[PDB]
Amino acid sequence: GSFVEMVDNLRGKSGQGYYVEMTVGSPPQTLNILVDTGSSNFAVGAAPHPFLHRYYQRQLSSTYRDLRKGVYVPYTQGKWEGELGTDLVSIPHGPNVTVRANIAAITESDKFFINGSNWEGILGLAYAEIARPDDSLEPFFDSLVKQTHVPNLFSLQLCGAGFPLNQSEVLASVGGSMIIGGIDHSLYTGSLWYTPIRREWYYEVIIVRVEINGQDLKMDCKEYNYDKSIVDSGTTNLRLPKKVFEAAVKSIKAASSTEKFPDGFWLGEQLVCWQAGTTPWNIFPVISLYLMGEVTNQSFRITILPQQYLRPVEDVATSQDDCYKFAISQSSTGTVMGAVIMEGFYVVFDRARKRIGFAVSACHVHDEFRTAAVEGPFVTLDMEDCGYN
Amino acid sequence: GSFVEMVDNLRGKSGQGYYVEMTVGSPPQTLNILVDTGSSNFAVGAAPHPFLHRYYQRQLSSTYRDLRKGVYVPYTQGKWEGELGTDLVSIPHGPNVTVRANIAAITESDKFFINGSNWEGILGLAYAEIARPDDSLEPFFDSLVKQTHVPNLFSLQLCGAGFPLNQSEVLASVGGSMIIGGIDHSLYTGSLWYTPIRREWYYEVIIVRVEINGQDLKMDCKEYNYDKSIVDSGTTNLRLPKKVFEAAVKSIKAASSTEKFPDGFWLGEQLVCWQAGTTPWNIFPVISLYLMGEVTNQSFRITILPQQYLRPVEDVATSQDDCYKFAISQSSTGTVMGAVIMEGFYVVFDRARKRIGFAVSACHVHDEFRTAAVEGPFVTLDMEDCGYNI
Ligand SMILES: COc1cccc(-c2cccc([C@]3(C)CC(=O)N(C)C(N)=N3)c2)c1
Ligand SMILES: COc1cccc(-c2cccc([C@]3(C)CC(=O)N(C)C(N)=N3)c2)c1
Repeated sequence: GSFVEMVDNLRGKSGQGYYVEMTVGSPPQTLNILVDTGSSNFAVGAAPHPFLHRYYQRQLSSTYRDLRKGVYVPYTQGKWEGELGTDLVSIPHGPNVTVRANIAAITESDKFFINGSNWEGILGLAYAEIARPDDSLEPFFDSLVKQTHVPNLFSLQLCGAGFPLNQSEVLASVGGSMIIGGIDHSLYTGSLWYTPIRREWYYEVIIVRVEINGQDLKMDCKEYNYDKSIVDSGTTNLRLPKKVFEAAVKSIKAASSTEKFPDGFWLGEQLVCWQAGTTPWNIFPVISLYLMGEVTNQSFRITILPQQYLRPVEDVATSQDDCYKFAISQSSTGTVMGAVIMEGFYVVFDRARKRIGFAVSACHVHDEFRTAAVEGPFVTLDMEDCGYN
Repeated sequence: GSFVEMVDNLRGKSGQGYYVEMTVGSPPQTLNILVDTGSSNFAVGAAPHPFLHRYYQRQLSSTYRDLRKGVYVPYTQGKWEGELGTDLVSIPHGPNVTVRANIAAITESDKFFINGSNWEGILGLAYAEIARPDDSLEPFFDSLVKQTHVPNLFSLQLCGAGFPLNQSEVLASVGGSMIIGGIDHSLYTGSLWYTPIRREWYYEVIIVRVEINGQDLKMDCKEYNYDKSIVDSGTTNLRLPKKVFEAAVKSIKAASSTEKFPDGFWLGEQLVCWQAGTTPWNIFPVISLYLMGEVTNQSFRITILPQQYLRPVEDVATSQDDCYKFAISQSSTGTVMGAVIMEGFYVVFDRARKRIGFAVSACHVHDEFRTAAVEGPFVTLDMEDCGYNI
């Protein structure tokens, strides 16, 4: 019920990613690696890059094995490309094991590495179905479970500070915990509620109802999951399908109407600032996402505060004002429950029982009047119909 | 053909430079001078060097004037040092005028002069902003325009042979034309299309779209001009910013995938050879660069063939094979539309109207199936956003 060695093993923030220390090769080469539930490749910088101060040097590892195969991962105006191989991998603040795992050695990239993120690679924690070049490239977690006795589960506690962390602060601050092979009860309060993993590719889930300050968004529930809904620690925002996004922004604007904000704010592009300590949290609504339960015709809900969906950012003038960006944005690839949502909760990726658990996080940001919540059950019918085909 | 006295006044090739004959001093001293749109100094060898068979002898010129100032010019590879002065300068196959111009007399150099290039100096045709030591040293063309009635424009037709030229052939062959003060209609076909000169320092332009065999490279257009894009007759290759180069090479490899080439070829280091006459031009893609037009929201494109981007080179075994080097390479200083690109086109440097014109060259190398092209217009929005800002 406690995994002391793994508690507080994460660093980072929602805007740039949460990462864990890993070692690759013999002798071990230490790297900081993005914890990414939204992808399935273990890919590390393996050549000089202006944003990297270290990278994987294959020629210095006696245990390096060349798979003699390339891998190309393009995004919309950007990419990563590399060379496949295998090597011995360990997680210093993880299970006391060493695994032989696939590694994509990144040789070229465009708009991939982030200046000041402090990470040099990515740990794709999702399933083989979405691994590149194809599903035959076993993901890291699959190798870890196959080669050791580590239980087939991991849990994430991502801790948003609630205020901007400068360069030195973010390197010194504890950003959360990745518990590998278990659940640590000190990381959450209340009960854990589980939603089924719909299909094993991304960590896909089904949203059955959406509320803004208890008011039903009242859309056909298939809209909420068009074309899928996923839990992604590697996405900053809560991202919503176009139609859902438009309806949600209209409702959030209506609820917060006592103050008017420029359109650039609602586009997640420009910041909004208030005098130190005067952020008007109470004018912004809570957002409730109802998820399919494990029991027939039953759902539960997770409730998010503006302390989660308003992302703290430093002002251009580095003033004493408290500034934020709107961390809800449009998607054309379905709902994405990103880092800003995960920061409210302790999230259990129970691969063994094909389900994801949510509980209120012991590190979520709130105020004296409202708290994030995980509650249930609720009677909900035809929930399978909310899934898109 | 309105400028017969200037037509065919160039010699040289893309690998070593195109040069024009000039005279300096009184009595005139003849020198061959690199035509360089990528720099702004008129600099000539003025002391013995192993690769020079002649140089400027200031002590023999009655019109020489010493400016009593030194100049130090380092490049990526190579550098030179000189002594500044002025003298009377003429272009025998040029306008029939004589002008007093600044001259940097090169007294010391390292990896600057090229063995067998046949040129003894450089004619920097770009703007004062990039002149050395600073912008107060008036460039040659500025002096020419100020002192005479020559219109503020020049045009270049660089003629690539399409095959290697030995030492004897390169000296006897016509390498192209530099028309000073005008546009000669015999040097091009079709229409001239103009792109704005973004800023007067280098001949800076803005590329708004890139295609490989009609397939959009699909990069943010700012990437194509990061940190600038220039037209440089003094650069051999088409040079592209790192990310653009990586994307272009991947696409060129994919288009030419029926034949595999070693990594050294794509690095522009090693040659590739085919049996005489069998170069598989058709497997290589055409490359289109769209440039900002003179009209709002309008662009045009220039299309080049592998006959431009594959530079003919003599085989190591001087065999009968047709050999080439890949003449596209990476840059950390922005896009450079070098000589191999300019060989496809007649290029008008319209300084008076702050614009550069392109038209299909009457001397471009092609095959029976494809030709280089200059076409337009194309509707293109937010082109100003393609320009880079520090
Ligand atoms: C909160 O997590 C992040 C914050 C900023 C950037 C990234 C990030 C950077 C580069 C690649 C990824 C990626 C592999 C690809 C991607 O687009 N997503 C959404 C993802 N989950 N992982 C993330 C993660
Ligand atoms: C096609 O033009 C050339 C081919 C080979 C070499 C040169 C050349 C040699 C020495 C200096 C220059 C220079 C003055 C400096 C430079 O690096 N570039 C790119 C330039 N435009 N002119 C060119 C020109």
